[PDB]
Amino acid sequence: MRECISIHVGQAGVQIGNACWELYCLEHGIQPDGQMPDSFNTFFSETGAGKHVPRAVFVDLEPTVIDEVRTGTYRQLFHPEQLITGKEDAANNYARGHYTIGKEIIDLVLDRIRKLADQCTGLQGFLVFHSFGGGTGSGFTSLLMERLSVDYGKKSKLEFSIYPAPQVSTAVVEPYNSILTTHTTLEHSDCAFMVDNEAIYDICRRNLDIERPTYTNLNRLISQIVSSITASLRFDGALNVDLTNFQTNLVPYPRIHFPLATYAPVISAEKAYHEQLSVAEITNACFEPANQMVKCDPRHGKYMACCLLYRGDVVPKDVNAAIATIKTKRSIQFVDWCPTGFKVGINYQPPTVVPGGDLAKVQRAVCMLSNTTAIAEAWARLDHKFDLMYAKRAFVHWYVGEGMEEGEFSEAREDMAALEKDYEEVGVDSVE
Amino acid sequence: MRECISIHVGQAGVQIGNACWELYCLEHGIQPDGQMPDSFNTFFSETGAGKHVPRAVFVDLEPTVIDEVRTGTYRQLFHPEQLITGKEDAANNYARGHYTIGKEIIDLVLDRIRKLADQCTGLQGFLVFHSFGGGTGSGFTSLLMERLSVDYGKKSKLEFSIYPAPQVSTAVVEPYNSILTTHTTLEHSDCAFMVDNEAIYDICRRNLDIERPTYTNLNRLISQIVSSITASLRFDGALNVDLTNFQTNLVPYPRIHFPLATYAPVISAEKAYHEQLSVAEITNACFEPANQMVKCDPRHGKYMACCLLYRGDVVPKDVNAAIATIKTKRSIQFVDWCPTGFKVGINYQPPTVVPGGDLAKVQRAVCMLSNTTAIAEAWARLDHKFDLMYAKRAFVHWYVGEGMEEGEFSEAREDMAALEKDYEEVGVDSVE
Amino acid sequence: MREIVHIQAGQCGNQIGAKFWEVISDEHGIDPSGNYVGDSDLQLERISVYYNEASSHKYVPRAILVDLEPGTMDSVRSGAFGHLFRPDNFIFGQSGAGNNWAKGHYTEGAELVDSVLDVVRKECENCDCLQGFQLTHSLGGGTGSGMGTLLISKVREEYPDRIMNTFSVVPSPKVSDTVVEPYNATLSIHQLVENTDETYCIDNEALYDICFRTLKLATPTYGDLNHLVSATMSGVTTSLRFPGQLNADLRKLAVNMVPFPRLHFFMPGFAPLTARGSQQYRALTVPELTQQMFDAKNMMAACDPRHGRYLTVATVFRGRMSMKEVDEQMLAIQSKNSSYFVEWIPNNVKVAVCDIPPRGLKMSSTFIGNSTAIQELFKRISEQFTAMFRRKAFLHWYTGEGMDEMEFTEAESNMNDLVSEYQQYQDAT
Amino acid sequence: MREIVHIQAGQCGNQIGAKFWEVISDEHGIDPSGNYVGDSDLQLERISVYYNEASSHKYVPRAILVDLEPGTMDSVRSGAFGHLFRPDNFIFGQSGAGNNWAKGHYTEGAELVDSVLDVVRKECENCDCLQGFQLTHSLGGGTGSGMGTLLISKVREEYPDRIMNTFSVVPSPKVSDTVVEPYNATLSIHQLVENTDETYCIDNEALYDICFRTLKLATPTYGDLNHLVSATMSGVTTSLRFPGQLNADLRKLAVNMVPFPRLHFFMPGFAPLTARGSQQYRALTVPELTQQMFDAKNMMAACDPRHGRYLTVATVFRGRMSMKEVDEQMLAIQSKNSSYFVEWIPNNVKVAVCDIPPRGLKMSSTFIGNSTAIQELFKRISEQFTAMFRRKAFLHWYTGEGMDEMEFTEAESNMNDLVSEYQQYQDAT
Ligand SMILES: Nc1nc2c(ncn2[C@@H]2O[C@H](COP(=O)(O)OP(=O)(O)OP(=O)(O)O)[C@@H](O)[C@H]2O)c(=O)[nH]1
Ligand SMILES: Nc1nc2c(ncn2[C@@H]2O[C@H](COP(=O)(O)OP(=O)(O)OP(=O)(O)O)[C@@H](O)[C@H]2O)c(=O)[nH]1
Ligand SMILES: Nc1nc2c(ncn2[C@@H]2O[C@H](COP(=O)(O)OP(=O)(O)OP(=O)(O)O)[C@@H](O)[C@H]2O)c(=O)[nH]1
Ligand SMILES: Nc1nc2c(ncn2[C@@H]2O[C@H](COP(=O)(O)OP(=O)(O)OP(=O)(O)O)[C@@H](O)[C@H]2O)c(=O)[nH]1
Ligand SMILES: [Mg+2]
Ligand SMILES: [Mg+2]
Ligand SMILES: [Mg+2]
Ligand SMILES: [Mg+2]
Repeated sequence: MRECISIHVGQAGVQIGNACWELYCLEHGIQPDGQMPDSFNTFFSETGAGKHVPRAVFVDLEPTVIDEVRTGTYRQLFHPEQLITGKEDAANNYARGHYTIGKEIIDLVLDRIRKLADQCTGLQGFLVFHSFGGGTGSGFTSLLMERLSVDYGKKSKLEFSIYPAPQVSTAVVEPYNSILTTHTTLEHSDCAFMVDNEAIYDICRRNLDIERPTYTNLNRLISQIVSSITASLRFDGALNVDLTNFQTNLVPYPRIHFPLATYAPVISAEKAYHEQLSVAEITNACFEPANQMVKCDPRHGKYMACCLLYRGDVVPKDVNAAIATIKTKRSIQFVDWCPTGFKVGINYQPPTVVPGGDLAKVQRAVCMLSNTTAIAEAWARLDHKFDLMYAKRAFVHWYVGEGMEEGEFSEAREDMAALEKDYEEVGVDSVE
Repeated sequence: MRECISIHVGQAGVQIGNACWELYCLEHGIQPDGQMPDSFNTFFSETGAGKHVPRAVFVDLEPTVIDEVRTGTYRQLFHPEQLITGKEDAANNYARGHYTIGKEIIDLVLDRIRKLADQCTGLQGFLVFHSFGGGTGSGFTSLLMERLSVDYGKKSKLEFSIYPAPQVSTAVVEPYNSILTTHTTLEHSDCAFMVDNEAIYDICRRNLDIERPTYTNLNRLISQIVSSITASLRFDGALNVDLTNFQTNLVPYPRIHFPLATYAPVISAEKAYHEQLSVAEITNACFEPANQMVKCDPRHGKYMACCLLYRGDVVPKDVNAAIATIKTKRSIQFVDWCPTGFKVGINYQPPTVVPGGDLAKVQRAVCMLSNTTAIAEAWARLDHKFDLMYAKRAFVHWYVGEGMEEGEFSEAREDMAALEKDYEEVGVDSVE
Repeated sequence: MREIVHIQAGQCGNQIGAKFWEVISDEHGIDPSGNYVGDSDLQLERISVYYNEASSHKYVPRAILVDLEPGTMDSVRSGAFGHLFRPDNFIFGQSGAGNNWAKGHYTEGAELVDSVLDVVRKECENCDCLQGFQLTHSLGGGTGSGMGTLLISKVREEYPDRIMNTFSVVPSPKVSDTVVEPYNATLSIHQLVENTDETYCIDNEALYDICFRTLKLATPTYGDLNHLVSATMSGVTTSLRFPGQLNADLRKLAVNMVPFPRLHFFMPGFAPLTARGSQQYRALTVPELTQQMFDAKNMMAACDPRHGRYLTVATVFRGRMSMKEVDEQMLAIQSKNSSYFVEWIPNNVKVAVCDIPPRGLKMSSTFIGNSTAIQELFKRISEQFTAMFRRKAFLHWYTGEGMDEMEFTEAESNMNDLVSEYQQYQDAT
Repeated sequence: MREIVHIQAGQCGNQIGAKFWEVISDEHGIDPSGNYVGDSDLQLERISVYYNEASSHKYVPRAILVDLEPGTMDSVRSGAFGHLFRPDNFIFGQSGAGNNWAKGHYTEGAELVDSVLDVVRKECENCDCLQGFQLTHSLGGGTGSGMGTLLISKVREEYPDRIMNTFSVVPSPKVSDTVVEPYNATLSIHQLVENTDETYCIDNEALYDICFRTLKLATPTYGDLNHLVSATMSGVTTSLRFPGQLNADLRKLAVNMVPFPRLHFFMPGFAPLTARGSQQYRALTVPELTQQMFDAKNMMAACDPRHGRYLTVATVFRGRMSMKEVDEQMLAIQSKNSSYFVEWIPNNVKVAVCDIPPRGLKMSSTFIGNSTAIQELFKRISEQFTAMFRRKAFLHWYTGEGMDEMEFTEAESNMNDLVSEYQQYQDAT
């Protein structure tokens, strides 16, 4: 009745999806064999038997990760129809993944998407998971998003983009991939969620006391975020909320749709006690900049819009009191022309702890989605890097030989500057 | 409804807090695990479970003492959030603890303080426990008290300062630390309690017959003093009293707020019998200069103000009779311009003996807080020492290289002289 | 006779209607299975005005539940007191407007309006004599405002003679649950002043205030607020379903409370309100109820009447009492509040007394105040909208759903005209 | 009719009121649950003057308990004889003035004065005919003095016609429980002579003296003193709640005892006072009670009347007796004390007799003396204040709470004026 499909590009996308579907299975009490020893109708379809399968699509050019998924514990769960594999990865080259190699299987992915769509009736939207550094990520995301937006006129489209960290990088040509893919996705993405690895590293080390965190833990956190986002659809609440509500409440202007996510509470198992976890307490934890999942201090900007999804046993009266108190603060400042920048959603289902995980089970949790102007600053940094790596025309020859024009780089930089200018200009106050 | 928070600077502060929270747990029947197989609402917050945690903050630069606390019996009780540790101790150097090292964690301590304050509603005041000899003590006390007084305009602030003994010293540069920290705290401290180790040594040896007392026993005594001070808030009495009452009744002038504490009864367990412990008897015991916890004979000065807190089964009629008799005495002389220098408070809860301790349980106890002019003399001695150690400009180079000016020493000495002059001048009588 | 058809739009409207029909069934002693097992013939004599008796002596509520999302209807069908509903009544789409008034009034509403009007016409023909309609909805959600305005427009175009009641949850001044609610609130209010007979503005702010302070509850849930509003509505209509020494109906109230066709917005108030312990510490006196009804803290609309004047006041009493006592109360209160009423209306109190109490207590009172202070409320909303229209924030959603800026311009113009009229008539001597 | 509203400020006021309402309930045979199980219709005929009958024949005390700290109110709610109170009456803040009169009259009092006045007005409208107010508080604590002065000012500004009674525990000369009480005592006394009708100065010194010597008790607790003061108050008002061959009310006493508007400070005295063993060693004679009432050791104010003269004397008797006997007693005592009364007032004894004794005894007597010796008391306080104002000790607290030195100057000036007036009228021939 209300279905939403998933797409995973690149190794980051695939691992994030592993965590996400793991979490969803844990939620709806689903065995790795599609059995459950309605709720699940949104994400799981049901075969003739009592077995269920997830409406998921996995795509990559390197078959190693998909082979790992097939040989992983969640083997029997997936439908081997969707586990699309290529031959050679884009190799951190947007040109390969957007002009040369992605063409080989773009048709196959589109066909699988259409077949899944035809068997669904309450199609809500697309959850695209993909990094930015990897050429697979940028190239295939650009291609697939363009194709889908061409096909379906107006349907929800959500991305969970792994924004490259300011200093902690892994690749070398990350500015190029990021700039190209952002210039592309600026026109197609309904609403994209920036997430950085460095911020999650900081959060896990300081708050969860894990001195050496692995990618698994970051994937756990992002899966928690996604589950809390969709819990309003997947369950009932005193005040539910849909994705169209989000896009209506968080997009004052058609271009500015790049919020960031935050989650709470996050405390070690040994620290489950020693605090009562007030709704005001978790509110403060959310709004504390040390918990925001993108390396930007909101105190340098204004929250243009904020949304809070609570799950568990919550009461709107105290929630409203805490929010009103938050508004009374000074450093948390919004635009003058926006009188109220808060949307509230409540769900009765508390989150469930991941077995073998690192967090501790709680009775109330809150996810925050904030669209502010501080995030604008982040873009500038990347442009900075790009400019240097573009001043010497370094690494350009790979893309040139792959069928790309320098004018594309110039125009992408111009579009990034235009977006940053729009962000800053909206950040200003109104006359009279 | 009426909450008051604690801060502990330096090893002396930490050990004193160990004793204090031990005593409070013994009072409210609190297990080391926050269980109690309202009253406790003032000092203990309660988690979702039946577990309670103390609104305490521990700060030090040497992690050894905090590690001992963590490995001590009272491990599970505390919240590991507050056990703030540094790397290198101030090392009896006020400059290190006030300009160089204290900056590293002052923000963290302030953040913890603010978070604790926001979860409390009846915030009463701050109980700061810190010695003077240790550079950690002086430097961090100055810094933190300045920050808190800057933040909160008018709220109660109480210190329990371990004044350096006249002859029995442990460090060498104690005059410098004491002078600097006193010049600082003169403007911020609402009311500070002088306590000396030598006086407590004398009291324990002579009255409790303990020939070789350890620091533990002194900590027990000071914990008893603090518990008797707050028993009026933590319980009901025929005539209760609040901290604001104390500050109104003991501060004739804005600068003179340096009283000293005395406690009674103090008798060995083998001497529990052989005396009936009259209210007049314990009154005499309190007013006897051999029991005052600061090395100053009050017979060389005048009591400007006196306050008596009784706990246990007491009756105001005989209390008043004993006080009136005390007034009729000669050597106990007050200022001519003050007609009555007594405040009285009564609580129904008798003190409880510390298990494994040295004292004997009684049914009535009395704490005395006296603001007199004899204590003024003490300051002079320190100045004396300082002058000598400043005449040769000894040890100055450490502070100079740490970012301090000799003019600071000169101005601190001048301010100490000004305070002593004010004390002596108020000590005089009035014209006509 | 004089049957009243109940319509519910919006999620809040559906929850309020659920609790309200629960209250009604309890009052008439109707089990969740729909069979009457009561003991007073009074309930059965007028049961038809709200119920329909199907064969085998079953009773079904004459209610309609409308939304665009299946979650709320599924919840209603799940819990108890849901079986007695006619299962064909649950009209619902699949998307949910999503706080987009254009969607709830142009795209989605155009799909289910047909079924809604068909069921409405069926119910109309099923009853003997139609008295009027009472509507339950919100003003923030796109579903509520948009579809309620659409249905009101169509129904009024189909029945210019019937009386229309709306219980619109006006968004609170301080607390705002949405971000864009000023736009839809303005548009819906425009349509209401166009085609409505009376509007009972209610705010969650005032309800929270009353629940927390008067009832002494630190955790007020939506159930409590909905129960309060249900009690208010039942007290409003009980003068129809029961005898009384001085009875009133919707037509009488409409005539009494509306001096001029535009000014037809009220505020409700209920009494008594006692905690679980603070009940046997008070005498249940008509003076006590009267004085409880009149004070700032007990008004379900966040607007101090002291800042304005009462145009009209109506009062409905339940439980046995003497008329003379009530008359004395009214005269005394009008004497002491001589500065709180319009001068050009002498004797501006409309009294009515029933003879059945709200089960569990000895007496009760409901107050309906048509005052001038409410315009202040509107002012603030306009200002909000004003700011949010200066930058045209979030405008693109409505723009791409067919609406134009001229719509907002006209809506704000009409709202300002209404506020000006209210202020001017407050100043009338 | 003639209902009297009871207000309690300060911790001492609250304790006194607790014991006093205990005494009243015992007198009228009212259980802690609030239901009447007595056997004399006399109690029920005038029960309304102090109680209110809620439905199911429950009775609640018409009392108000006020403080700024939750400890005392929590204690009152804890112990028995606390249930019958209306739970909404317990108005209390969170800080407690802390012997700072400026706090109790400028900062904290300004926060709860609204609720206090609201409850007061509610009680006033609840009753039929208001006779007057009786206040209980201290003069040392900042809470008591400051908030009592504030409430008295506001109430007198709201009811210039009603009579006001205050039972102010004046600080003792020798024993002082505080350090700064002269300042607040002076300010509160200033406000009292401004806006009060009668003040019953009472000292813990005299009460301790009486309890220790007359009652032969070596351990007098606050409970005993409060019980004594409660008995005094009940004896004062019992001429209203019971018939008597010669009855009196508050208005009669006010007219009789106040020759000039400023001099309206009294001292009470109670009789008999017998130990547990020394009771059956004495005949209960009107002469015995009369002679017991008149002596230095039996005055609840620490001031020898021999040092001054009695301006007026009132006496209220309980239990059956013959008028002629009392008349003979009065004439004899006036004959022997011819030097102890003002000359320009012949027959300065105001007699009144009730017909119900104070539970457990056969007769009793209460004496109210308006004399001139009390000025001496005031003198001493001023001197104390004088010294404490010469050095301006502790002045900074009040200075930073908004008060100025001019306030203290004016207060001392007014007190000196009052003392001068008292001394001058003592010397009047
Ligand atoms: N959040 C998160 N990010 C990851 C994780 N693993 C890798 N990443 C990010 O994702 C990127 C991985 O590159 P891909 O997008 O998968 O590119 P590819 O699939 O290898 O294809 P080529 O670009 O041709 O190499 C890295 O730059 C990482 O920053 C992970 O476990 N969690
Ligand atoms: N009352 C009491 N005082 C103590 C006790 N232990 C130590 N002290 C005093 O406290 C001082 C301890 O120094 P601290 O203030 O802790 O200084 P620190 O933490 O070592 O940091 P540095 O100044 O850099 O060395 C000593 O000078 C003692 O006089 C104790 O157990 N009880
Ligand atoms: N008084 C009261 N108001 C409620 C309650 N529940 C929800 N509301 C209000 O009703 C509104 C709910 O939105 P709706 O009008 O139902 O809109 P919708 O049905 O969700 O459809 P969309 O507008 O597309 O989201 C919220 O803005 C709340 O302010 C309730 O229990 N009591
Ligand atoms: N006669 C009598 N007097 C009492 C009794 N208990 C307390 N008092 C007096 O009442 C005073 C109590 O102070 P309050 O006036 O209540 O002031 P508070 O409520 O404590 O508020 P703060 O002034 O801020 O401390 C004391 O000074 C006592 O002298 C009592 O039981 N009997
Ligand atoms: Mg690759
Ligand atoms: Mg150290
Ligand atoms: Mg909806
Ligand atoms: Mg007090």
